[PDB]
Amino acid sequence: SLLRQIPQISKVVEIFAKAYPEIYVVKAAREVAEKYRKEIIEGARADLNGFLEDVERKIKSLMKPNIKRVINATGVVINTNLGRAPLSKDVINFISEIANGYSNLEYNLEEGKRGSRIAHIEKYLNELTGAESSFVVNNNAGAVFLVLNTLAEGKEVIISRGELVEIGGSFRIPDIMKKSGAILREVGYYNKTKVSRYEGAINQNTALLMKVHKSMEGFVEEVKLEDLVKLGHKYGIPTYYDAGSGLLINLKEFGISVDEPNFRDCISLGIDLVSGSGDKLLGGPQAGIIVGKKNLIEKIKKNPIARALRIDKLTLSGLEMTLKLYFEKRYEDIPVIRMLTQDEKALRQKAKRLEKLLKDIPGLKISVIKDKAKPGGGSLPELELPTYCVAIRHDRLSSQELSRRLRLAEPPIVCRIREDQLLFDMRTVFHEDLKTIKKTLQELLSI
Amino acid sequence: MKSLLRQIPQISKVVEIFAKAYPEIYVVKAAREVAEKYRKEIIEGARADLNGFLEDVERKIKSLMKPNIKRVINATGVVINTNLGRAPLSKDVINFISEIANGYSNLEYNLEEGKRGSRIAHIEKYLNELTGAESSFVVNNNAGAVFLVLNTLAEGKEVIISRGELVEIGGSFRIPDIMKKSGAILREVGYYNKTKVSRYEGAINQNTALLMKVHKSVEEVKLEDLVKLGHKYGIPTYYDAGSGLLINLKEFGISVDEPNFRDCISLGIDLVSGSGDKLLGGPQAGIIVGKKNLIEKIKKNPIARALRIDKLTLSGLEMTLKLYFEKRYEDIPVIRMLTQDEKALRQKAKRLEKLLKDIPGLKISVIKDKAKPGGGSLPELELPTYCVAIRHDRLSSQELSRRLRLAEPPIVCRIREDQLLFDMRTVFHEDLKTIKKTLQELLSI
Repeated sequence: SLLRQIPQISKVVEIFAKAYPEIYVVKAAREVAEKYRKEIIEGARADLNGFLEDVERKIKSLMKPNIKRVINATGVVINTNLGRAPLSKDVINFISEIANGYSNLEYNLEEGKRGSRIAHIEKYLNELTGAESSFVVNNNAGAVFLVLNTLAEGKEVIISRGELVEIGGSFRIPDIMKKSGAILREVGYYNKTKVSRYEGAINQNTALLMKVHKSMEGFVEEVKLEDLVKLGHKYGIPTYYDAGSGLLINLKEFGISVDEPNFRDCISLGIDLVSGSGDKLLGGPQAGIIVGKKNLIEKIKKNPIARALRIDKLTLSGLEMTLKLYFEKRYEDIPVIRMLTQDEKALRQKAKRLEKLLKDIPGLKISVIKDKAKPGGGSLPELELPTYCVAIRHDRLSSQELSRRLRLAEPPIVCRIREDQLLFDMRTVFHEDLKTIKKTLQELLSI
Repeated sequence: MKSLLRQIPQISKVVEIFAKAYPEIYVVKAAREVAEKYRKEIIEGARADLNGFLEDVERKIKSLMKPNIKRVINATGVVINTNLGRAPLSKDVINFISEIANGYSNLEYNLEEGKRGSRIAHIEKYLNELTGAESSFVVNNNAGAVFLVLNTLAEGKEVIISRGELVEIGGSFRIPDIMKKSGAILREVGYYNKTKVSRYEGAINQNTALLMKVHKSVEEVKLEDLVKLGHKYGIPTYYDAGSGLLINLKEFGISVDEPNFRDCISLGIDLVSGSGDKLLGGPQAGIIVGKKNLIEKIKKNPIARALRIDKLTLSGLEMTLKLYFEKRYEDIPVIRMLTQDEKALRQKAKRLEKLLKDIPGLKISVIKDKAKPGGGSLPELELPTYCVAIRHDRLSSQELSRRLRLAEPPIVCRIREDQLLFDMRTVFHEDLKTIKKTLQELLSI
């Protein structure tokens, strides 16, 4: 007699007339009905009062989109979980304009006939990298696959074994390379690699000489790209470097001195092909960018799989604007550049601005700390930049529970934990959000 | 020739000629681009003259400073127009995408668990809901879908298929090229027009991984017979329907034969795939729905990562899928444009013809015409529309539309017996002012 007591859908329809829409009601009822069937199936529940209540909560949740914006307090500029680079509204205004109606995407308005959509971008990339040609695909994972599968299907690619390991590519890249159609001839060891070891692997099947970007142990011997180019010329073998960061120009120009491959220097070094991610250090939309020797790029363009990796209108549109800014050197308009160029002093400032807003909250130990951080994500761990974070602690509540409620808030707030203290990194935080932090913080703690 | 080549001015001189005129950088880019073109044309001896030069360099600048991708006014009446970008997006969608695009988000993060999550999670549940399939996945495009399904289920194994599905001019042999490149071993059956069920079974052996059918624009076999057989021997069936059509069409008062996901899954096909941005009026997408163990397999193939969808198309996919659920079809540009009533079309044609009567030398007529608005994708589709025909005494339409496409904004329209035809179907009323404006702009000068 207990399970039959679960009310008919039609009856819950009655309950919510103009209360909510019928269709969203029925979706909520069914979902709960299934759950509440199952609770009593395992005999876990003796109660049918919560039927009505939780239905409503579904309805309450079914009517807000699954994707939602979020407040990043992690200080990781490139946050893979939080969607990597965000976009200036300039870019987003361009994208929206094109997206809203028909366009010249695959049309050539001069000739009055069809055209490639990479025409729109190509010349920018060429300009900035100094590469003979360029092509853009869905993402850099696609790029790699496309480069190998195009140049070396059935033929060998020589690469060091150290570039088959990764926790940040989660072996997704190696696994693609292994699935690319090419025969990888691995050389050297994890830490051990000499140029000769490469040359020693050169043969009648050799198609390509490949280097990938590395991300720790005591020592690692590795080879200067110059030796690879040298080698590749010597034996008539194209050289490919997956940079992956997508870093367009040298960093030194923004006041950051690090060792990082940028397209322009890699091409000027003599690599035949370089490929990178559009949405990491380029701060653009998701893309795989490839630049280099024309004959190569040309071959790749003609691989049919390249139709399976063809970028959508939006990412293209967005990527043109992104590129137009880079040419006009408007780096302040490129979110990821803006945040990384943020000054040490201006960061202390923002942390203190918040700290003042939180003394009026009970049970709270607010502290402000200077920390060296890695805002590149697990992608670019070589990148160390100082930041001021806002550390907090609550007596009654653990950070593990505190943050659990922060992320469960509207809006949600995401921040790193250190030793049962909630750190807010100011690097990733728009001044806008600060009020909404205090607001949402005290609201939770208020009940 | 080298005296004539030496006449080429150095870049620093061209920088002098445009001072505050234009930004230094855009002058130099335009000077380099042009200097190369001029060197080469002297080298092939095509040019004896340097006079057209500076004016040309300026034209570059004026063009280098504007985006290459620009909005275009579509009067072709082709709703799915592969040159004009296919399905446009409603502003409801665009605003969502734009909101997310602007800052950080819960894309790959599960806010509940406080750990990383698959971005498909967001969209999966609407997809299953609408189609009725056990699970669903989404990749870059339908091309990418096809490849992935094959490379996943049939790498090194045999896919059965009719030879008839190796010969397309509208897929430009691009599709069978992908399938060939997929890593699967296709086993073709029957002939171009010749296909019997037994011929499909006789091709089943210990290496058969999959039976597959693709959507045909002749004597073939119904799918019913294919699932029946697939089931018999334990062989998944996969149907690339490709239009990306979400539900039966009959609900919009259009009665055609066209595969939709929901009906194809109800028919028991094990997997069905389709283009997000064709009849679904969504963003570019490869949509895969069907049996769980299959989509599970597929999700786990490492190539799927290279085929992964970006943020914007994902977030635009959610908004679109939301509207579909709420049957807010009027907010899906493709559906809206295709459901547009005969009467409501004539009205728009008149509103424009009113606006153009004040312009001289213009023969303005309004006509009803039946058209093929599905694009070369869906040719079986004939629908009535009202167009605005025009003519100008001194100007041929070949020249007139040439001048239209070259306008800002550009305007693209189909020609009929030296009449420029503006099909209302693909025109947004916001354009009407800019049509009039740019029309007289050409003719007055």
